[PDB]
Formats: sequence, C-alpha cells, structure tokens
Amino acid sequence: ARVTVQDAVEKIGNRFDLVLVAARRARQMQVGGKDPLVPEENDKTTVIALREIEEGLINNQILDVRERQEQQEQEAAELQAVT
Amino acid sequence: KPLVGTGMERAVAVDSGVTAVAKRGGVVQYVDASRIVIKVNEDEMYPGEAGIDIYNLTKYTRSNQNTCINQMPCVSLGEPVERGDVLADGPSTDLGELAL
Amino acid sequence: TTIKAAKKMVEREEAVVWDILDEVIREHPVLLNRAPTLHRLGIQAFEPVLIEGKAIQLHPLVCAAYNADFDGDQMAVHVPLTLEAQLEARALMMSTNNILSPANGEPIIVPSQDVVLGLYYMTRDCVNAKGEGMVLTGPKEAERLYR
Amino acid sequence: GSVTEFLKPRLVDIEQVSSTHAKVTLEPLERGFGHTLGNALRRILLSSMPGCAVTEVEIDGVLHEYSTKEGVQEDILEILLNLKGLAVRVQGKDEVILTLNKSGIGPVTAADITHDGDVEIVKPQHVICHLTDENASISMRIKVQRGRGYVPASTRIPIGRLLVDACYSPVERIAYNVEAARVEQRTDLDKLVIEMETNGTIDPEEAIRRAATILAEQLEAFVDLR
Amino acid sequence: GSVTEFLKPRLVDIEQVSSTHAKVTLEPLERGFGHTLGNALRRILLSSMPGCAVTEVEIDGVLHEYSTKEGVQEDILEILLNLKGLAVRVQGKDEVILTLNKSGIGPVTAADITHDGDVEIVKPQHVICHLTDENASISMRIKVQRGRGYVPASTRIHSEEDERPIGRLLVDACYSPVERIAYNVEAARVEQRTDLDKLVIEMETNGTIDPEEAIRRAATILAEQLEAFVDLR
Amino acid sequence: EIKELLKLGDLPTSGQIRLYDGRTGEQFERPVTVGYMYMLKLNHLVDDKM
RNA sequence: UGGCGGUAGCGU
Ligand SMILES: [Mg+2]
Repeated sequence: ARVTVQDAVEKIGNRFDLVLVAARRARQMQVGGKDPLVPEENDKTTVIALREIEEGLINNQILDVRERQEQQEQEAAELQAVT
Repeated sequence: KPLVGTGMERAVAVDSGVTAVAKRGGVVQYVDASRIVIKVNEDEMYPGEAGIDIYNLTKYTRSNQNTCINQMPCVSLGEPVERGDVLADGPSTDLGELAL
Repeated sequence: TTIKAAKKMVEREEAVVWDILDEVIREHPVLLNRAPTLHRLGIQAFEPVLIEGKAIQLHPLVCAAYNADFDGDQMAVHVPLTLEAQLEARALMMSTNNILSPANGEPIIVPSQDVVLGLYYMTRDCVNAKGEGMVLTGPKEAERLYR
Repeated sequence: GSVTEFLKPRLVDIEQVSSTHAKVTLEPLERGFGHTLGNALRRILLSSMPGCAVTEVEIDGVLHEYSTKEGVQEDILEILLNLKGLAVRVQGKDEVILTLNKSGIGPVTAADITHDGDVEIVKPQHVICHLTDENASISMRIKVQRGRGYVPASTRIPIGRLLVDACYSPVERIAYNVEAARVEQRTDLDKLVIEMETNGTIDPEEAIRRAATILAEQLEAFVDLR
Repeated sequence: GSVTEFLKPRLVDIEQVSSTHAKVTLEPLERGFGHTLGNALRRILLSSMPGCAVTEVEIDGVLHEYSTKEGVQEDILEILLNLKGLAVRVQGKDEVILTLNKSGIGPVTAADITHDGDVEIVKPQHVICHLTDENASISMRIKVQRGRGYVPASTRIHSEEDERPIGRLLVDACYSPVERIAYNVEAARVEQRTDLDKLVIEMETNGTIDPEEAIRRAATILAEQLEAFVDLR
Repeated sequence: EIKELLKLGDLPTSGQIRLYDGRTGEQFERPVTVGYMYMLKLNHLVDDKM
C-alpha cells in the first residue's frame, strides 16, 4: 500500500534518520507488541511504520520522549513493587 | 526442412557422418526402425560373398552436449538404392537435408 | 507442530503453502541486480508478484537503468531478511526513488521502443480522416467515437 | 472436472467513485473469457443501448450553424455542444418537442426548460448558454427522440432546424481490463475490472445488467434448445 | 420491430462442404450484433469445445517411448505422435479402451481397431505404423477420454496416485475438435428493414463434432457465463 | 522473382495481409507482414538457468 | 565432499 516515501523523507528531512526511526518503530510493534497509531490495511510492520510517520505521529523526538515515559513508568513500578 | 534454403544443406548433411549412406547400390531387402538390410546388385558383387549390407542405426544415444542422437529410415521395401544415397536421417536432418 | 513438519508441508507443495507465500511477500522488497554493476542503478528494489514460469518478469521502463535487453540476459535476486534492510530497500533502493541519474541529473525512465511508437501514431493527423470536422463534448466522446 | 462445467464469476466487487461512476470486479474467469465478456459488453453498451437524446434544435433568428447571435456571447457551436450533453428521460412516447424561453441575465440552465411532465432532466443545473445584453430574449425549440447507440449528425443529413449529433446510449468511458488471477494453484485465470461513467440517466450498475440481458436475449434461439 | 425490441437471430442454413469443413448461417442481426456475436462464438469455440482424445497407450512388447519394436518401420514415439492425431467420436461415456491387432506386411490404419459399437472412427484410413516383415505382429491397447482444452502429460501425471507400471505411455491430449474458425458478416434481406446483417461461420474440425451442436454449445456457454452479469449481485 | 512466385500462389505481391485482433476482433489499422520463417531453438533453456 | 589447469559458450 506504499509506493513512494517522498513526503516521509521531507518530514524527517534527510532520508537517513527516516530509515532508522522507521526500523525502530517496526521493531517496537513487531517485537515489543506495540499497537500501531494508524489502522492497518493488511500491511507489514515496516509499511505501517512508514505510514504512521506521514501525518507526524512518529518521529525521533516524540519516540524518544515516549520511550523515556514508559521507562520511567516501569522504574516506578519496580520501585513500588520493591516497597 | 527449411522452406527457404541455400542448397548447401545436402552437402552438410551428407558430409557429416550423422546419416546412413548406402555403401553399395541395390534394393532394400529388409527395412526396419532399427536396422536396414540391403541386397547389393550383381555389378557391385564381390567374389565369395553373399552380397548384403547391414546398417545398424544408432537410436537414442546421448551426445557430448547431453542431446539426443537418433537415426530414422527414409526407405521402403523393394526401393532401389544407389551408391551415395541416404538410407536414414540423422539428428536435425530431413530427407538428407540439414534441418536445424 | 514441528519445523520438520514445516518443511514436510513446504516441499510437498500443499495448497496452503501458496497462500502463506503470498502473505509473506506482500510487502517484502527484493533486490534485482544485473551481472555488470557499472553504476549505482545496477541493483534496484522491486515488489515481488508471483507468476507462473521460470523467468523473472521485469518492468520495461527500468531496463534502460539496468542496460538489459531480452535476448538471454540473466538477473540475480536477493532477499533482504532484516527490518532495516527492508526499510532501506523501500526508501533508498526502490525503483520509484531513482528517477534521476546521479551522474548528471538527467531522468532515467523514458519510453524507448514501443511506447514512443504508439504515442506517435496516436498523436498524428491526416487531412481527410473519417469523422473530420465534428465538434465533441470532451475526450470521452472522442474515445467512444474511435472505439 | 466435467466438460460442461465452467468457473462461474464470483466476488463481485462494486465500488462507486461518484454518483454516475462505477468499477466492478470479477475475479474467477476462464482463461480468455475475460476478453470475450468485456469486449462484447463494451460494444453493446456503446453501440446498442437504447435511450432518449436531443436530435435537432430550432433557434429563433438563426438559420445556420455558423451564424451569430448578439444575445448570447457563446457561439452557436457552443450552444449545440451544451445541448448535446443534456440528458433527458422520456416515458410513453418516442419524440418530444420542448420549448425554452429566457431573457434578462444569462445564467441559462436546464431548469428553465418548459415543464411537460414526461420529460425528466437529471441535471437541471446544466448550463446551456449565457446572455450578456440585458434585454436579450432567446427562444429555442428542441426535439428529443428515443433511439439506440450514437448517430452522428453527418449521416443524418428547414432553415430554422439545425441537426445535432445524438447520443442515445447513456454511457461514457466504458473500459474493461483483464489481468491475472490465481485460484488454487491455477494462476492462469482472468480477473476482469469494468470502469464506467454514466451520463446520469441510469445507475451504472444497471447499464451492465441491461447490456447483459440484451446479449442473453439475442442468443435465446440457440440457448433454449441447449 | 422498434428501437426497444431487438430482432432475435436464428440459425437458417448448415452447408456441409465436406465431412470437416462446415458453414453455419445465423440471421437476422441488428447493426453490429453480428461482429460481437461472431467474435464471441469464435473465441468460445476455439477453447471450450469438448472432444475425445487419446490419453494413454500400451503396446505389447514396448516398455518405454524411446525404444523400437522389431518389425515396425517407425519409432514408438512416432507411433504415439500419429495416435495423437486419431479422431474418434464416443457416445454414452467419456472413457473407452480400444484394442488394435495387426500382422503381416502393410500399413496399420484406424480401420484395424476392433469394432466397439459406441465408438465411431471418423478417419478410418488414418495410418499409425507400417509392419515391414512377416511373422511380426503389433498389439496395442489405446485409452481415449473426453475432455476440453490441451492437457499435457505432466499435468495429468501430477497426481501420481496411479503409479502406472512400466510400459504405459502417456501422450499429450488435445481434446479440442475445432481446428479453424472464420466469421464473416454481410447484408441480409428481411422484407424491408434494409439494415440487417447475417453472420456466416466457416468451421474446420476433425469431423467428431456437429457444427450445429458446436454453435449451440458455444451459445449455451456464453449465456451461462453472462447470467452472472445479468444478476449482478 | 519473389513477387512472381507470390502471384503464382495467389497471394498479395506486397507480402502484407490484413489481420484481425484475436481478443477484440477489430481489424488492425494497417496491413502487417505475415509470412513463414525458419526459427531455431538455441541450447539456452530457462530450466537450465533458473 | 575440495582445489588447480585447459577448452567452449552466454550476457554485457
Ligand atoms: Mg542481451
């Protein structure tokens, strides 16, 4: 369902960290069991990752802050479990 | 056979040893899909000889290129033959003409 | 139940194996490369479409990029098997991305042999052709009249 | 399996691009049957579908197609082109004469045609002409007849009447495409996609049904005995 | 008689030039239906005509196709190729086993097939092989099936359930009995319409199919395929 | 000589006949060159290369 | 369960 990624390239800006962020997101949904932010029209993980960057729901900054969010959350959960 | 040719197909077919060529003239005493027995004429007779030529055609023998080498007769019983006349058609040969 | 059973369903060519193969190649790019890889465009990523036969079917418009003609040439296909490689195949090595030659910036996808002839024949005018001089409501009317 | 059986079409996917635009899809078809069905359907649709269309028009004050009218800035050819695209449905009779009269401003659309009950304009907002002069009066007498297919005015060829090409068939851009389709391991099947754009008189999904019914009735003589 | 009602074409003549060449005339047709109908019938007939063809062979002493028999003038593969061209008509069933037994010097024609009653040999003079010696006999068991289209040996053997013994030779089956179709549309005279056309279909077959039956079958196939479009969900 | 041989066979001298489309059935706009040619199957088979 | 050498051919 994806042929061109020119808009994704211009959204990321350099066509190189786009590949890295798309691969990271694809691994997150494929291995980490994450839920895609866009409906999947019977598509692979890479295509879904590329498709949910087009409208800006995934980029390096928000992905980093979101990963930090659940890592703080799991650290707090472990601390509460210890106590 | 090539519908359009150059006339050199006969020479190429005959000169190559892929086709069976009658050594002596005569009549086809016994034709078969695998062997041909030709009763030679009295003119080409040899002293103390019955006068029959036996040609054992090679059937379905592999070539150096893993292809098929096969000879098929092109004569019938009682058909007179002469020296140099073709008796069997080799691979890629039709009635003594090269057919690639 | 076991991967041995997986191969045993695979090589026997069960009916569901074709469906599984269609599922796994839906969005999995494959890299096609010609033997002389003179420049960057010698290897390009394409989306596979399953066909019957033993020959790889190539889009005509990319042939000029491959310097390939259909008189016995052979091509090699490689399958990326990691997420990163699939991402770069889709985003960097895809045929749609390569439109301009990196050597000089000229376009690489142009009609060559039959598209040019067909467009030239279609876009031509006589002086006494059938239906000359009429007025048409639009292109659809022209197509209907031609058909 | 059996000699007398054939792969009947299935998975009839129909999508509506617009109100008068359709795209039908049929996946399972015998090898080469997609072309056989598509070409026949296309030919029947664009050459044998009955319908009502404008055949001739009477224009007051104009005696030829290349004349000029000061009331309307559009040429006579433009007026004929605008009238040609009008779609009219007639019930109960073959030919109908309609009258149009307009004056004042020039947003002349199909809604200004005199109401007669039998005639039903699918698009009354279809523009016919445009008047520039304030006291410019335009009076026209159009004739709409029920025919079949496309009949150009050249073959049809008294000062007032002007002939316009009649498009009785209510169909535009009927295009069929047959490409590959695989069922079980047989990849040699044909999948047929038909894209059509009706003028607006009838639903595009009904044009296919009517054409298929016409073709089936054409073969009834040999079909009935089997 | 009007624009809404179309004139229904019907069969009017069947001119049998020969046992295989035939002409079928259909009239009347209404301004373009002739070309459409002719093209559709030509496409259907050339691909969807059922017919009987030879599928399996079994010679007495022959064990594989690449061998030869003592006495026959042609190779076993040649015999199979000539058998492929045999034209028969089978009534009642789609599966028949025929027996051929010949001896003595001479050609072995289709007339040497044992009479079966429900199987008719359209070409009784079709040669198969030539016995070039006395005391040499040929005994064959020919297998003939009814089908459609062209089914090669590999497609049939893909099942591999039978596991046929050595000596049973498989031959490609061309079940199609129609070999050539040519449609021609001309003007037809029907009282005073002066705009109707007639369609003449010239068909060359193997003689195992009736031209009228072939036209009827093609029309039935077209109607059955078009009923799906008639319904349209 | 070729034209004379074609005339003997009651064939067009130009060597081009009128063909029809197998699928749509419409006649081609221009006559096409139809004849008989000697074709050779070279020893480069796809099953030996795939 | 590999290498070397020679020969011929294919696509550039
Ligand atoms: Mg090449």
